[PDB]
Amino acid sequence: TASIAQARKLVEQLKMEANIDRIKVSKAAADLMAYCEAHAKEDPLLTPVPASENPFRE
Amino acid sequence: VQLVESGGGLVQPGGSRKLSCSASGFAFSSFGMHWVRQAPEKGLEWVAYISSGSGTIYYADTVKGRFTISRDDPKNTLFLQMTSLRSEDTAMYYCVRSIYYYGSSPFDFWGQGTTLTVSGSADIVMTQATSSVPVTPGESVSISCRSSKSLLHSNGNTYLYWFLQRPGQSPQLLIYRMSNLASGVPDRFSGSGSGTAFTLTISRLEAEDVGVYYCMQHLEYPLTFGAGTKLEL
Amino acid sequence: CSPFPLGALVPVTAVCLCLFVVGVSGNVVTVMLIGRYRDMRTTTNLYLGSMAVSDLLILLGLPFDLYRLWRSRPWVFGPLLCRLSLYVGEGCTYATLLHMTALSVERYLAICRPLRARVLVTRRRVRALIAVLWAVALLSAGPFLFLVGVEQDAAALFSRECRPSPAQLGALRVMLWVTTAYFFLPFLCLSILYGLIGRELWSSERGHRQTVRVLLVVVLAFIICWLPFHVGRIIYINTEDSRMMYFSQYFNIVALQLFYLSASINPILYNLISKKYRAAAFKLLL
Amino acid sequence: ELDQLRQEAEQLKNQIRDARKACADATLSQITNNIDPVGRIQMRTRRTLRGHLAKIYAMHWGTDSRLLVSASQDGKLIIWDSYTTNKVHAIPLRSSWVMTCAYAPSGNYVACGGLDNICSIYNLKTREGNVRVSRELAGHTGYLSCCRFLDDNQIVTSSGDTTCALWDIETGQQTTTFTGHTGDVMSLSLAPDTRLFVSGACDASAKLWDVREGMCRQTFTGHESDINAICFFPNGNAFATGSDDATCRLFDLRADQELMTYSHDNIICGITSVSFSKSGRLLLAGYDDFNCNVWDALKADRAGVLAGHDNRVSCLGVTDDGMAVATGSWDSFLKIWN
Amino acid sequence: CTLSAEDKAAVERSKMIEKQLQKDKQVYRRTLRLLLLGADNSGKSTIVKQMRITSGIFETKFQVDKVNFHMFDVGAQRDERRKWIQCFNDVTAIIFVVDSSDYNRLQEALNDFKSIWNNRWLRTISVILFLNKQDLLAEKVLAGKSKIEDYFPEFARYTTPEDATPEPGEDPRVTRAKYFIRKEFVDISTASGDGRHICYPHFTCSVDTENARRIFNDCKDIILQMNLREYNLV
Ligand SMILES: Cc1cc(N(C)C(=O)[C@H]2CC[C@H](Oc3cccc(CO)c3)CC2)ccc1CN1CCN[C@@H](C)C1
Ligand SMILES: CC(C)CCC[C@@H](C)[C@H]1CC[C@H]2[C@@H]3CC=C4C[C@@H](O)CC[C@]4(C)[C@H]3CC[C@]12C
Repeated sequence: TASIAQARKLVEQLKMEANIDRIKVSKAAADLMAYCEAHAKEDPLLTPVPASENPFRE
Repeated sequence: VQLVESGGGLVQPGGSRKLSCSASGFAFSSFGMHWVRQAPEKGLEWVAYISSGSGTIYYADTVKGRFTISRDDPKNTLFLQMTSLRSEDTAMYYCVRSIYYYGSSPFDFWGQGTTLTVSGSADIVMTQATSSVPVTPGESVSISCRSSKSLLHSNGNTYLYWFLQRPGQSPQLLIYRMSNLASGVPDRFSGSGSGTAFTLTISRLEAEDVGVYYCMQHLEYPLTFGAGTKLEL
Repeated sequence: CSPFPLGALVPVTAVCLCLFVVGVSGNVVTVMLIGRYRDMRTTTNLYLGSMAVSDLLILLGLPFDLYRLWRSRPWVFGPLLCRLSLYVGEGCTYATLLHMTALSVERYLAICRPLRARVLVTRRRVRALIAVLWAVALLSAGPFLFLVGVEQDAAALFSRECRPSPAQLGALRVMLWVTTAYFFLPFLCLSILYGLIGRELWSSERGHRQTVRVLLVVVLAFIICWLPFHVGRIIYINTEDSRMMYFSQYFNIVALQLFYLSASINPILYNLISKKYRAAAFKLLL
Repeated sequence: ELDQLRQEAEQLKNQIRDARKACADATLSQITNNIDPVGRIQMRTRRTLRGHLAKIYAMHWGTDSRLLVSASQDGKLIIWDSYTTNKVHAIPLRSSWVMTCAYAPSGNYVACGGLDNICSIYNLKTREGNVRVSRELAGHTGYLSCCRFLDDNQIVTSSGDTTCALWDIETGQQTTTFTGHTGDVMSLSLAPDTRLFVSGACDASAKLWDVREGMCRQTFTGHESDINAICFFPNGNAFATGSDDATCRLFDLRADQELMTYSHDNIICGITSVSFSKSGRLLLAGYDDFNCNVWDALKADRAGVLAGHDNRVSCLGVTDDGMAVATGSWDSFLKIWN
Repeated sequence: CTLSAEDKAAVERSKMIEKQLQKDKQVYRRTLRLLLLGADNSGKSTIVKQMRITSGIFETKFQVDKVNFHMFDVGAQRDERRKWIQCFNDVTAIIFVVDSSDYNRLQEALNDFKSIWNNRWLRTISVILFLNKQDLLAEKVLAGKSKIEDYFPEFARYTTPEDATPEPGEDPRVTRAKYFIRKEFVDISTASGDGRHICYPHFTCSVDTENARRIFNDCKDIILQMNLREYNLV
C-alpha cells in the first residue's frame, strides 16, 4: 500500500538525519562571533561610511 | 539584425537628396539611429543622431540647417533628407543602431552604406598619432590615441570607443567605454588608458585583424571620430 | 456707524466667542487628523483640509471684525492692517466657496456615475485644481486689493472708520455685484448636482438614507448662511437713507453671525458625518 | 507494520532530540553577553522607485549592487539603475499574478513566476535588442513561491506542491525533484558555496538539502506557524527564518538545532522577509505592520527601525557589498535605505 | 546638469518607460477585478464558459455595458487556500459558486463560505454568492426523494417569509428550499461583516444568460458603496 511505502521512506529519512556528527553550540557561537567581528569592519550598513564613500548619497 | 540603405548616387551642386534605411530583425522603436559619413579614402565623420521615439535630434555644425533626419517607427525606416549638397558631401553613408543604458553597448551595428557623389573650437580633437603601422599575424600590437580633454566623467565611465573597418566592409565596434569588449569580438583585442590617453592591443594578430582602427569620444553630442590607423598584412 | 446698544450686542459678542471656539477646534482637529495620518489624506480629504485651513483663516478674522463692532468707528491699526483684514477675509471665503462647489462636482462625478462613466482622478490633478481655485479666489478679491480703505478725516481718538472714499464707492458697488455670482454659481452646482445624487441614492435604505439627509441639511445650511451674507452686502452698498442704514446694520449683524456660523459648521457637516474622519478622531483623541 | 514503523519514527525523533539536548550545552545569550551593543542605527530612505502600478512582491539584487529587479502583480518586471533612479528595463508578464523573481548573478538572465505554475526566464542581451521568453519551465503542480539561480544553466524553484525542483535551462526538464517537505514551501535561499540549500515551508519546518544528492540532510522544527522567509548566514553554516507567529529563529546547520530567538511583545504580526548584512550582525526582517526592524544578530536587541512605508513590507533585500537595503511593499512603492 | 551624453540618453529612455507605464496604468484601472471560486460539484466551469459566449491561473475577459471585467479562476492550486488567496487582494468582487442542488456536501460549502468571509485579508472585498444549479434543485425538491430536513434540522422550523416574492410559476416547496439556503448563507455573511463588505447572493442557473448583467449590477453597487465610504458621505 501507499502507507507502508510512506512509513518506510520516513523511517529511512529520520535515520539519515539522526546518525550524523554534530558539534556543540559553544563552537558555533564562537565561530559566528568571530565571523561577525572580523567582517564587522566591512559592513557599511552596520558601520556607516563617509558621504564621499556612499554611492547612494553623493 | 539587418540594415539596408539606399538613396546614394550622382547629385548636382545645390540639389537635395533622400537616403532611406530599412531595418529588420530588431526593434526599431527602442534603438537610437546615427547617420555617419566617410569621404572616399578618408575617415568616418558623424552626420546626425536621433533618439528613440523621435525624442532627441542632434546634428553637426557643418550640417546644421541643411540636413534633416526622421524615423518611421512602424515601417522601421530612417530618412535623411539633405539639401544644398556640394562637393564636400560626397561619401559613404552608414546608418548605425545604438542603445543607451547601464551595461548597454551603443554603436554595435552598422549598415552596409550608400555611396553619394556630388560633382575645432569646442569639439574634442581626437588625435591618432599612428597613421599606418604594418604588422604580421602572431605578433602583439598596440595603438594609442589621445584627446583634447580628459574624457573621464564624474560617473567613472571613460567614453572612448574603438572600431575596426576591415577592408571593404563597414566599421565594427571592438571596445566600448574604453575597456568593455564588444559581443562577438575576439579576446585578443583589449583596451586601456587614462582620461586623455588610450590604447588598443591585439594579442595575436590575424588576417581578420587588418584594417583601419578608429577611436571615438562620447561626451559631447558632436560625437567626434578619430583620424585612423591602418594595419597591413 | 452709531454703535449698537448693550442689548443684543453683548449676546452677539458671546455667540461670536462660542462660534469662534467651535470653529477653531473643529478646523484644527481636521487639519491635524489629515496631517498625522495617511489613509485620511485622500483627494476628498485634501479638499476638506483646504477648506479647514481656509475656515481657520476666516475665523481668525473674528477679533478684528468684532473690534469694529463692539468698538465704534475709531480705527488705529492703520490702512495696512485694515486692508489686510478685508483681503484675507474675502480671499478665504471665496476659496472655501470654490472648494465646496468643487467637492460637489467631484461627488456628482464619482457617485451619480459609479460605473456609468469613470473619470480617473489623480493626486496631481487635485493639487493643481486646489492651487488654481485658490488663485482664482485670491484674484477675485484683487479689486479689494486696490479698492478699499481710507481712514483720514481728536483726529486719532475719534477718527472715521475704515470706510471707502465717497466717489470710490462707485467702483466698490460694481464688485459687490460681481461677487453675487459667487453665491449663484455654487448654489446652482450644489442644488442641481446633489439633487441628481439624491435621486440615485433614493432610487435604490440603511445608509442610503443618512447620506441623502446629510446632503439636504448641507444644502439648507448653505442657503441659510450664504444668502444673508450677499443680501446684506448689497443692502449695505445701497445705504442712501438713515432707515436703510439702520436696516443694513442690524441685518448685517445677523449676516455676520450666520457667516461665521457657516465656518463653524462646515467641518461638522462635511467631515464629522464621515466614518473615516470620525474613526481617525476616535483614535488620535481617545 | 504501520504501527511498528510509526513507533520507529517516534524513537528516531526522540533520539534526535536527545542528541540535540546533549549538544545543547549553552546558549548564545550567555556567551554573547560580553559583546558591546551595536547601538541605535539611523537608516534613512536614500532612493525611491515609484513606477509601479500594484503590489511589489519579489526582488533580488544581482552580482552588482546597482541594478535592482522588482516584480509587481500588475504583471511587470522592472530592472532599475538604482544609483540613477532609471528604469533600465520594463517587461510585461503573461501572468499578472506574480510572486517570485530571481536575478542571475551574471545579469544575462532573469527569472520570475507566480500562480501561473510555470516559471518564466528571459534575457536582457538578445541579438534582437528586446526581452524575449528564454525558457518556460513547467511541471510544478502549484504556485511558484521562490526561485534562485545556481548558474546560467541551473535554476532552483520552490512551489506549493510540497515539492522543489532544480531545472536545466538548456533542456527545460526537471533535473532534480525533492518531495520531502510536508507543507507549502514559501521561500528559498542559496548557500555561498551553492553545494547545499535550505528551504522553509508552511508546516513550521525548514529543511536542508544537497543540490546533487538531493536528500534532506537536516530538519529544523522550532516555529509554531507558517514560515514566510528564509535566509542563510553569510558564512553559510547557519540561517534564520520567520513565521506568522511574530518571532524570528536563527539555527545553525553544524549543530542541527536552534541557536537564537529574536522577538518582542509589541510585534504581533507575521514576518515577510529576513536577510543579513555583510557582517551578519545586522538581521533585517520585514513585517506586516508597515514596518521593518533591524536587530543585533548576536545580542538580539532592537538596533534600528525602517518605518517609511504605507502598506505591507512584502520584500526586502541587501546588496552583495552591503552598501544599502531595498524594501518593496504592497503600495507599489520601492524604498532604498542605507 | 552634469549628466554625460550616455546618461541623458538613459534618462530619456527612463522617461519613455514612465510614459508607457502611465499608459498601462490607464488601461489597467478602467477594468474591474473578479476572483471566481467554487467546487467541482459546483457549476463553476459552465458558468465560466457561458460568460465567454497545468496553469494555476485562468483569466477571462468580458465586457458588460462598455466596462471591462477580469475573471480569475484557480483550478490547479492545491486545496490549501489561506496562502495563495493573499495575491487576490484589491479585487472588486469574489464570485463564490455554491451548488444549491447538492444537499450532502452543502455543509462543507457553507463552512468554506464561512472561512472566506472570516478571512482577515478579504475583509474589505465584496462577495457575490451564485447559488448555481437551480433547475436541478427545483426537481430534487419537487420529487421529494431528498429532504433538506434531515441534513438541516432547523429547516423544519424555518418558514417561507411573508415579505418574500416567489418566482412566477414556482411551487411553494422549491421557493422554501431556495430561501432556506439563501437565509443560511445570508446569516453567515452578516455575522462579522460590520458593514465593511456586503454580500450579494443571487439565484443563477447553468444556462441562465443574466450572469453578466447581475455581476455588473453587483460590481456597480460595490463601487457606489466604496465611493460613499471614500467621498465622506456615510
Ligand atoms: C458678514 C459680515 C458682516 C460685517 N458687518 C458687521 C458689517 O456691518 C458690514 C457687512 C457688509 C460689508 O460690506 C462690504 C463688503 C465688502 C467690502 C466692503 C468695503 O467697503 C464692504 C461691510 C461690513 C463684517 C464682516 C462680515 C464678513 N466679512 C468677512 C470678510 N469679507 C467681508 C466681505 C465679509
Ligand atoms: C502625500 C502627498 C501626496 C500629500 C501632499 C499634500 C498636498 C496635496 C496639499 C496638502 C495641504 C496643501 C496646501 C494647503 C493650503 C495651501 C494654501 C494656498 O494658498 C496655496 C496652496 C497650499 C499651500 C496647499 C498646497 C497643497 C498641499 C500641500
